[PDB]
Formats: sequence, structure tokens, C-alpha cells
Amino acid sequence: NFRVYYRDSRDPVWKGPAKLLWKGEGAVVIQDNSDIKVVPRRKAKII
Amino acid sequence: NFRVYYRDSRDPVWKGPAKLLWKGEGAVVIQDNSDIKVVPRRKAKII
Amino acid sequence: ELQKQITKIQNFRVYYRDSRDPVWKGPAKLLWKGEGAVVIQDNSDIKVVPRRKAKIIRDYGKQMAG
Amino acid sequence: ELQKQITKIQNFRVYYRDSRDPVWKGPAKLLWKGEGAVVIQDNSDIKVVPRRKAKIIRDYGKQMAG
Amino acid sequence: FLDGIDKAQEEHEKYHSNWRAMASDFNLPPVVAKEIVASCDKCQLKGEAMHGQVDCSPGIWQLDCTHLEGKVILVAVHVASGYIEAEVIPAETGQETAYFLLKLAGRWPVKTVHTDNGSNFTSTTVKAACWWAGIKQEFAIPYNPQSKGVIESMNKELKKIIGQVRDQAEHLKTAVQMAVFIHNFKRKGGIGGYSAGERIVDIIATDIQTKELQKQITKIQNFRVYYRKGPAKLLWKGEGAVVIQDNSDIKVVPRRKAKII
Amino acid sequence: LDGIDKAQEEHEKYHSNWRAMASDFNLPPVVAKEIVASSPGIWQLDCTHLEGKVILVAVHVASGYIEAEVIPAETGQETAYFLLKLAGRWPVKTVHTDNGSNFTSTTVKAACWWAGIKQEFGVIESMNKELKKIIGQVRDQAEHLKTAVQMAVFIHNFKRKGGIGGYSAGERIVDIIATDIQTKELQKQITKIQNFRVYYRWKGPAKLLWKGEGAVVIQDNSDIKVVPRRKAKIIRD
Amino acid sequence: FLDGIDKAQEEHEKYHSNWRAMASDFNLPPVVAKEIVASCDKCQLKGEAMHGQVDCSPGIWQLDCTHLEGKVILVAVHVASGYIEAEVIPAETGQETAYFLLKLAGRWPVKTVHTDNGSNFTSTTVKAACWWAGIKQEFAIPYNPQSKGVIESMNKELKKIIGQVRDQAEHLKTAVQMAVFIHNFKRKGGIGGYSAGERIVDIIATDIQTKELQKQITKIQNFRVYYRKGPAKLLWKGEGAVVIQDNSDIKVVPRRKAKII
Amino acid sequence: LDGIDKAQEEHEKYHSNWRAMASDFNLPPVVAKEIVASSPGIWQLDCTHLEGKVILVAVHVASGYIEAEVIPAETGQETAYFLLKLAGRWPVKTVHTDNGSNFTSTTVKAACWWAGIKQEFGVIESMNKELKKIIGQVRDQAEHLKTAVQMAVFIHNFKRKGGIGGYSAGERIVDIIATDIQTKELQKQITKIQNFRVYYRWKGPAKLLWKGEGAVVIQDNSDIKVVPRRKAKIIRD
DNA sequence: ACTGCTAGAGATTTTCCCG
DNA sequence: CGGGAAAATCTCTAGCA
DNA sequence: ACTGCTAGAGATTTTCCCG
DNA sequence: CGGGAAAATCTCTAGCA
Ligand SMILES: C[C@@H]1CCO[C@H]2Cn3cc(C(=O)NCc4ccc(F)cc4F)c(=O)c(O)c3C(=O)N12
Ligand SMILES: C[C@@H]1CCO[C@H]2Cn3cc(C(=O)NCc4ccc(F)cc4F)c(=O)c(O)c3C(=O)N12
Ligand SMILES: [Mg+2]
Ligand SMILES: [Mg+2]
Ligand SMILES: [Mg+2]
Ligand SMILES: [Mg+2]
Ligand SMILES: [Zn+2]
Ligand SMILES: [Zn+2]
Repeated sequence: NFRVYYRDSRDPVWKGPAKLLWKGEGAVVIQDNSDIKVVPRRKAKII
Repeated sequence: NFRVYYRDSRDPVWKGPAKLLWKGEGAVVIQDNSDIKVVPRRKAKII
Repeated sequence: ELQKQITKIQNFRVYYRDSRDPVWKGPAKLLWKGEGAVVIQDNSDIKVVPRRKAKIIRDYGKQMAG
Repeated sequence: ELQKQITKIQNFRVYYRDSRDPVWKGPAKLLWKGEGAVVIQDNSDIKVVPRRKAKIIRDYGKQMAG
Repeated sequence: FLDGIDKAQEEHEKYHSNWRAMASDFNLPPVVAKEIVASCDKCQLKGEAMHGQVDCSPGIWQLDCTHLEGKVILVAVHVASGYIEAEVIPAETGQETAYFLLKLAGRWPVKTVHTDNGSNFTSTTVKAACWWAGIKQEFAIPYNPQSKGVIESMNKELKKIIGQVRDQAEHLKTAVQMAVFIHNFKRKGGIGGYSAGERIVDIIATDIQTKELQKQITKIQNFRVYYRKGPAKLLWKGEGAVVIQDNSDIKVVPRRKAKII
Repeated sequence: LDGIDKAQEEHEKYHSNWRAMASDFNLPPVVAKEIVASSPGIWQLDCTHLEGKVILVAVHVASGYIEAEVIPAETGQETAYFLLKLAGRWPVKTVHTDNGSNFTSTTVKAACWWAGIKQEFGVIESMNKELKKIIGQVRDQAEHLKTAVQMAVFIHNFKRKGGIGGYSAGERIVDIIATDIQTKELQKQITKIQNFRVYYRWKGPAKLLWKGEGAVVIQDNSDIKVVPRRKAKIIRD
Repeated sequence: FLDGIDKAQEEHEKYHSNWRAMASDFNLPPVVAKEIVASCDKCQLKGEAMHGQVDCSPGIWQLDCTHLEGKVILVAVHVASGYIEAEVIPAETGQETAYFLLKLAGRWPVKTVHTDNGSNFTSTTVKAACWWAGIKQEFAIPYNPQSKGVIESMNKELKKIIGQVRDQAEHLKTAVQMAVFIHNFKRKGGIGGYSAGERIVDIIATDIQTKELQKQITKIQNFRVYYRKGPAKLLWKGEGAVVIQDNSDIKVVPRRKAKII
Repeated sequence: LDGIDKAQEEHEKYHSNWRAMASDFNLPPVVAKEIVASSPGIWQLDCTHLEGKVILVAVHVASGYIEAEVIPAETGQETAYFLLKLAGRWPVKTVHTDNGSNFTSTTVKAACWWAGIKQEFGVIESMNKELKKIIGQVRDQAEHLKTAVQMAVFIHNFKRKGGIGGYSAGERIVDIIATDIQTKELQKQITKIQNFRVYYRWKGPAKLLWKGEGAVVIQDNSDIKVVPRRKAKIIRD
């Protein structure tokens, strides 16, 4: 599996780790505490 | 001589033409209506 | 018959990009067009490009100018 | 005497940039140091760099490691 | 490095040193220090340095609202060509956006629209307008203008042209239409050295012509190709290479180890 | 190149246009245009009344593609705004009008002057009738008449299909504008190359037709001749 | 092209077409259309696309003020090394800035400071402090943070480290000092793989050593070189090339056509 | 390489340190350190009273470089803040104190724990006297005592010059810290290379000294020998 | 499961043109 | 095949707010 | 007469290591 | 001289507000 740390929306604080669900070119779909978020790959780090 | 069009300070409107006095690497000194201004070469066009 | 149609298909030029390259590449020659993928020929190299990453034109300047 | 001092001068490494190039270039060898200009030797090529565009260090890692 | 690793993790809990510092100060291999950094949640504060690429299909239009002189300007761009369509509207209301999008659909073959998550673009009236005209709504990731960078740069260009030609008109709407005209037909460049209008006409005509020609070719040219597999469909052959489509997966194989039936 | 004699024979036999010869015998369009030599901007403007509101309808004559919207009043300002929009969206060169009060106002004339449109004072009536029919068909799906008008424009432009090949008005106008762009491209190339004179083998001046990579195509005494680049010189006059 | 030029200038007064459009639509050469555009004041709206480079001499320090948690943080950076010095101050006042700069001058060899045109940095108290310590004030072009990009990026880095280590401290000033410590001694990278403190020590020691060594060399090595001219001073010779200084103009000439006396 | 015997002879004759041999005979520092083998972090802290205000003075013992500022009160919080600042600006390893109330408080101990400083409880008195002399000299140029204290620190650190070579305290501390950085670099290189064993020509294991580009320097039976890369193998143990 | 881009200002490289 | 000039291409930045 | 930079996350290229 | 692995280098982006 993977760990994702991200910067969701207008919040400069980084959040994580989240479960990586889908990895596309430019954006990733993640799950953070039963919440599905779509984050651009600029604002995310996958480990 | 040269014509300089520039964007001085927090004003999105471009002004000119002005007399070019000194051309350095990264900035230019100009004269616009007996007023001496130093403008970065990013915010200026010299013709 | 078929050869004329193939020649017309190959008369179109495609501008395209790669997944990690942000600059548009030159006018490759169009070989095949699909719903989601186009087949091109760029400098003696055949590539498959997603339809969302390709701009297929003709260039009437060129056409009417050799 | 003089040769020892010249060898010590050439033992320093200089990081520098050009007027229109924003990336710092590799550790060239220092030949001469002035008030406003330094003379370097980068890959068998001698250049004159303004003092404001050069970072002259020694690199104690390297020194104490060959 | 068991002793060194413990002294580096203990230091990282205090200083959050980067991998280079702990590698130097505790004789750790670079991979070990990188593992130490990567396991600290407090040091995960930077995303990867790349950019995505927007959809450039001929049917995609990017819409956005901009503000000038206290008014609202609704702007649409054809992504493939740069052809723009702008109009001053009384307010950022789903009714105005629905009307503008219905006009756009009635003027050009609009298949899908890519907008941000503004209130007007997410209204049920706009959804009903898109459903009637068969337009597929794609909404960007919230607070990511880079998803609609095309329409954002078009807003910049339109504002520049409006500033250029503001004196010739007395109202803002006349100047907006004048700027649309100037951008669409008086500015050349791009892929074909075209204007926006010439490029969009070329794009749509090319789509139609290529669709019809490929339909005729596929109707006439019917063959099965065996390579290395199953009866793959033949797409293009020649120049020592064959392009085939097996199980909706298009691959290019050389003429060798391939037979056309 | 080698097909110039075949193209001349084909033109003498069948009087084919330069498009057919360029598409068949693999010739540059300038050579074909010389051999054969040896509407897209037309719009009609009208005002139509429906349920007490004024609808300004613009039709592309060569294709039947319509541009209509409900305007608040039959005033020269509104129609000038409409025409400026139309010029900004399509290459409008001239508009046909019915000498109405809103079409001969000074504002509309100024709009035409700025947009480079010439004003000149049966298809429009049939187009208005068809638009009214479609509006009556789709009125029940819209609360306001302006939304219904745009629905009718969409339907007429992309859903109703008729003609020889069964294309819609949008496809027809796209094809027509593409053909006009090709025509303008060819005209610009002809104008660019017409200022040159060529001397070959040295013979008299010859009008230049094409400047190919391996040959130069010229015209001398109403006859087209192909000469190599290495046996001729081109000068500007 | 006399007729074409007039029809293009007349169109440009209306549309301000770019050079490509008028070159295409009026059969103009590219230079003529570019001349038409370049003579229009309304189309001069973009500067040249480059960047300058900040002074990187060992004596330059860049100062700036940043704000965090409602407090003011005064930050200084040594440009050549990245060594930073930060301190929470009660207000952006010339007294506090003068005190901070006097401290900085008393701690390190500060020869010149590069700041923006804030009120605190332009106060007469700061000027008097610089005069007493022999510091030369360089003020950036107004509203151009790129002139102090070094201290701006250092503000970003300091804020990131403060966010990392905020929980370990109860006040902001303690966390600021902790972040300064971490940046200066617990983060490696850069030219020598150094920390900021190691790099600044190396820079200053190298300056001193090179100055002394070059002074001794110039005292011992005294020669005049004639090339192609006057008695140019000899700076460095060898490897088929000679470096000379004629009339305060340093030039490099090959060993040929040069004689050392 | 070839100068190893000369370096051994020089060490046997004059007992020179590895620095001199590495600077003279052109040897890597590890080889010289092996041949010779075959304070920078020290600070003193004190509190001084002047005109009813408390001045906290930190001196670098090996150089005489001072760090002083006027603190609002003689409290462990203030001195902990001062020491955290000092650690953030200079590589402070241990501080000497006089068992005062503000130096044995829990806050200062926590600051030392976080900054990696060891607390241990004549130069400081002379330094305080010199600081007082300079403060009295430059008091007339400052309205507040805190500004005058910083002026005195600046003067003592960079203007007053004395010693063998006539350098100031700032140059001395810079040189000392540079030497300490060199020492730490050499120690890290020694630790990195000490985990290897070399077999040459195959003989018994030999401690690795240098891994030059054209040769490998090793030690066998208290003797340094140079072998080619192509006649020896290096393994990690 | 989604995604920076665009147009202009200089600088540098290719190509065309007559020898 | 060789320079010069012109054209094409590449690089790079602000604004979109 | 003055001037974007820095540090980290991936991707790609060099170099070292044993054969 | 040849692959693999590790290291070095190059590319590229956000935030500084
Ligand atoms: C309330 C709606 C919906 C929710 O979000 C807000 C805020 N917003 C902000 C920008 C903006 O930041 N433009 C500058 C910019 C910066 C970077 C870049 F890559 C592209 C860019 F255009 C917009 O353009 C925009 O349309 C909106 C908007 O519409 N809304
Ligand atoms: C009132 C003082 C004096 C007059 O001007 C203002 C406003 N200002 C604005 C920024 C700023 O825009 N930072 C973001 C940023 C953007 C681009 C870039 F290249 C570098 C950057 F840091 C500053 O940092 C800053 O110190 C000031 C300031 O101090 N003042
Ligand atoms: Mg928006
Ligand atoms: Mg926007
Ligand atoms: Mg500032
Ligand atoms: Mg700032
Ligand atoms: Zn950490
Ligand atoms: Zn203009």
C-alpha cells in the first residue's frame, strides 16, 4: 500500500497519512478517515 | 536613443515612453517627465 | 479507392504532447484516428497518443502552398 | 616560497554564475582573487568572474578526504 | 548501524534533520537517513514537482467568470483552438450561466464543459441546461485554477485587449465584444499560425472529415492480424510496422512476426 | 510535376476546376489555379415579433445557419450590439437588411465601420418561419421565450438535418468557412509569388508559379514549363 | 508595400493586431509588421522574460520582517552561505531594527545590508546604526521582493521549521530560536553539502586566508607584461595563458604574443 | 604516495603533527594521521551588573570572542533564552557557569538538553573587566546601556586587535571553528573507512587508509604500504 | 475517479540565397 | 561548399486572483 | 545608478563494483 | 569490457505575501 500526505483546499497545513485509491497523471484519489478526496499531484506526496 | 515602457510600482497600467539612462543586468534607470525611476528589466521593455 | 482515402487521412497533421512533457510537439502525420487514441508518425517513429492530448488540424497555409 | 602560496591559492574551489544563467556552476579552481573580480579555471577554460557572482569555499569534506 | 540509527531518530524527534545531516552526523547510508525522514509525519510538507495537462479534445470548453469595472464577464474558451466567447452578465447567477451555455451549445458543437466549483456553475439550472443540450459537466478540483489554466490565461488576454480598446467604446459590454472580435480574428499565432476563429474552423472541419474518412476506411478495410495471439483488428500497416487493436488495447508491432488475413 | 500535361488535357476535356486537379494529379494549388485560369461572408438580418417580444435573426445564406436572440427593444443600439457579437464570433463581411429604422441608425453604421462590414439594403422569411415552427414545438420546455429561442436555434443548427449529403447547418457553415480560408490562403500565396520574375536556361522573363525543393515551375507564353533550380534564376521586380 | 502598410496601420488603430496578423493579412514582411507594432504605445505591455541575480559577496546580508501568530520576526540572512539570524521584536520600529543590526554587526563581519523600503529599515536610527558600524545600506527597487528573494525564501524556510517545532516550545520566540538553530546546524545541502553555520565559517575563513595569501603573492610576484601595449600588471601565468590587469581591466591572453619582464 | 617514507622520517626526527606532513609532503590527511598515530565548543557564562542592569556575558575561551546582552532580570528563563540563541548562532557544546541561581534552574537545564549542551559548574573576569572598560569608553555615544553594550561587543570582537599574529577575536573564532570542522570531517572519514579490510597480493587482512584513484594505501604490521587497485581486494567487515 | 497555459520579448539555431 | 540575413525555434515570464 | 531564490521530490545520467 | 546498484546530477515547483 501507500501513504499520502496532501494539502487539500486553501489550508496551508499538510495532512496525512491517507490511503491511496487511484493514481492518475496530475491528480490522486485518497481516503482520509472515511472521506474521499481528490488532490492534484502537486499538492500530494505518495510514499 | 531608446524608448522604454515600464510598470513602475503596484500599478498594473504600463507607462511610457521614457528616456533610457542606464542599462544594467536586471534593472534599468529611466527618465519619465523629469522623474528618475529605477525599474527591474522584468517590468520594462526597451526599443 | 482505399489508397486515396488512406492518403487523405495521412494528409492531416497532428500536434500532441506526452504525459510528463508540457511542450507541444511538431506536426506529426496522422495514420489512424479512434474514439480515444490516434496513431501518428513523427520523424520515422510511430506512437499512439490519447485523444485528449492531440490537436489534429490540416493547415490550410501549407496545403495551399505545397 | 611563491610556488607554495600559488598552490594554496589554487587549492580553493569557486562556485559562480554567469550574467544570464541562473544555475550555479561547478567548483572551478581559483587562480587569482581581486577586490571585484576572481580568476577561475573551469574544465581547462579560464574565465573572469565578478566578485558578487562567485562563492569561494574550500570544502573541508574534500580536503580531509583527498 | 544500530547505535547510529537510534541516535539519529532521537535527534530527528528534536530537530527533524534532513537526510543529509543525519547521514553525515551519524555515518548512516543515504537510504537509511532517507528512511528515517520518510517515516516522520512532521517532515511531509512538499508535493512532487510536476504539472498535469488539461483535456484538449475538440469538444471540451472551459468556462469561468471574471470581474472588470465592477461588472461580471462570463468567458468560455474552446481548449483545442483558443477560440473565446465572452459576454457581460448582470450577476453570477445560474440563470445567466445556463442561458450563456445554451447559446454556446446552439452555436458550436459543445460536448463537455470544464468549470470550477462556483455557485453559478454548480446550480441545478445549469445542470438542466447541460442535460437538455447533452453537455457533460466536468468540475475541477476545488481551489485549483490550474485545472482551468486555459480559461484563466484567456481571462488575462481578454482583460489586456479590453484595456487596449476601452477608449473606443463607451460601455463595458461593447468593449468586451470588441476584444472578443480582436482575439478571435485579429491575433495570429499558435499551431498553424492561425487566428482563433481560423483554428477552430480547422479543428471542427478536420474532426468531421477525419471521422467520415476513417469510417469509410474501416468499412472497406476489414482484416484480422495474428502476431507473436488472437485475431487482432488491423488499423494501419506499412513501413515495416503494423498497428493493431487487440481487446481494446492498441499496440504497434513490426511487420515481422505478424500475418494479415 | 510530371502531371501538368495530364492536368491540361483533363481541363481541356472536362473543364474541371483547380480543386479536382490538385486533389487528383498531385499538383500544388497554384499550378492548378493557373491551368484553370489559362458568399461565406453573406448574412441577412431581420427582426421578428413573437408573443410581444422582438427576435433579431441573422442567417448565413450559403449554409442556413442562424443566429437569433430576443432583444429588449427594436433599437439601433441593440441591433448594433447583436451585429458586433456576430462579427466577433463569425467572419461577417456584409449584411443584408430591410431598410428598417433600427438598421439605418448611426450606431449600427458605426458598428459596421468598426467591424469591417458592408451594409446592403426570400431565404430570411422561410428561415423565420422555420424558427417560429421550432419555437412553437419547444416552447413547452422553457418558461421564458428567450430560452426557447435558444433551444430552437440549437435544434435548427445541429439536430435538423437535410440537403444533398444530409448535413446540419453547423457542419455546412464550418465546411464553407474552411473552404473560404483555403481560398484566402491561396490568394495570399498567389499575391506573394506574383512579384517575382524567373530567367531559365537566358530566356525571357517568366511568371513564377511554384518554388519546389527540387524544381521550379514557371509560365512562359501561356505554357507551363518545369525547370530545375540549378538552371534558372529568380529575381524580385 | 506602400498601400499595404497604410491599410495595416489603419487596422492597427482599431484592432491593435499583432505582427503576425498584419503580416498575413496585408502581405507585409515580418520586419514591417513588427515595426508597425513597435510604434504603437498601446501594445507595449510586456517586459523581457529574464531574471537578475542578487549580490552574493561575503559581506552582504539581506534583512526582512515577517509576521507569525500576530508577532513580528526580524530575519537576516548571509547571502553567500544561507546562515540566518532571527529574533522576535515588539514592533517594526527603527529602534528594534537598529538594535538587531548592531547585534548582527557585532557578531559577524557585516559590510552591507540589502533590505526593502519598509519604514523601519529606512529610519534615521537604522542609518545612524549602519554609519557607526560601517555598514552600507542598499535599498531594493520598491515593491520588488525578487531583489531580496534570498531573505524571502529564508522567511519561508524559517516559517516551515517553526511550524515543525512549534509544539516543543510554549512561546513563539523560543520556537523561533529553535528553528534558527535547526536551520543553521541541522540541515545539510548546498555547495559543500554543509550546514549554514559550517558554510558561513568556511566562507569567512576562505575570505581571510585568500586575502592574506594573495597579498603575500602580490608582494613577492612583481612583473610587467607586454602583449600585442602598455606595462600590464601580471596576475597569473601558466598553461599557455596569461592573466593580466591593464588600466583596471582584467583580460586573459594566450602565452603567445606576450612577454613577462 | 611516494612521500610516505619521507613523512615517517620527518615524524621520527621532529615529531611533527599530521597537519604539517599533509601540507608539506602532499599526503591525504588519513595517511598523515595514521603516521602520527603510529576547546572550540567551550563557553563560559557569567552575569555582570552595570548601572543597575544585568548583563549576561558569554565568552569563547579558545578565542576570547564575547556574546553579551542586557537582560531584563536575572532569571533562568532569560538566561535559557540567551543560551538557546547562542547555541543557534555558534556550535556550543558545553558551557561553564558559576553555580548561580539562574544557571541551575530547570528551564536552563531543559534548554541545554534540547540544544545538546553539557553544563559544567579566570578568563571570564578579565573579559568582564575589558567589556566594562569598553562600555565606559563608548557610553557617551549611546543613550541606553543596551546599545552601548552592543557597541562594546562589536569593538572587542572586530576592532581591538592583539595576540601573536595580531588578529581580532572574530577572526580567531572563525579560524578555530574552521579547524574544528576539519577535525570532525577527518574523524567522520576515518570512521567511514575503518570498517573495511583489504587483502593484497593473498596476504593477511590490512586496515584500509586511502582508496585513491590509482592506488590503495593500507597498513600491515604497523607499516604503511601502497598497493595497486589491480592487485588487491577490499571487503567490508 | 484528474491534470497549467498563453502570448510576447530576446537569444540561439536552421535554412535560404547567391556566389 | 561559405558567410550573411532572414526565418524558425527555443527559452522564459506575468497574469489569470 | 540594480538584479529571484531555496530546498525537497522524482527522473535521468555517471560512476563504482565486481566479475 | 558489461550489467546492477548506488550516487550524483538535473528538472521543476511553492512559498516568500
Ligand atoms: C468562488 C469561485 C469558486 C472557488 O474558488 C474561487 C476562487 N478563485 C481563484 C482564481 C485564481 O486564483 N486566479 C489566479 C490564478 C492563479 C493560479 C493559476 F494557476 C491560475 C489562476 F487563474 C480564479 O481564477 C477563479 O475563477 C476563482 C473562482 O472562481 N472561485
Ligand atoms: C511595507 C514593506 C515595504 C513595501 O512593500 C511591502 C510589501 N511586501 C511584499 C512581500 C511579498 O510580496 N512576498 C511574496 C513574494 C512574492 C514574490 C517574490 F519574488 C518574493 C516574495 F517574497 C514581502 O516579502 C515584503 O517584505 C513586503 C514588505 O516588506 N513591504
Ligand atoms: Mg472561477
Ligand atoms: Mg478564474
Ligand atoms: Mg519587507
Ligand atoms: Mg518579504
Ligand atoms: Zn521530522
Ligand atoms: Zn497597437
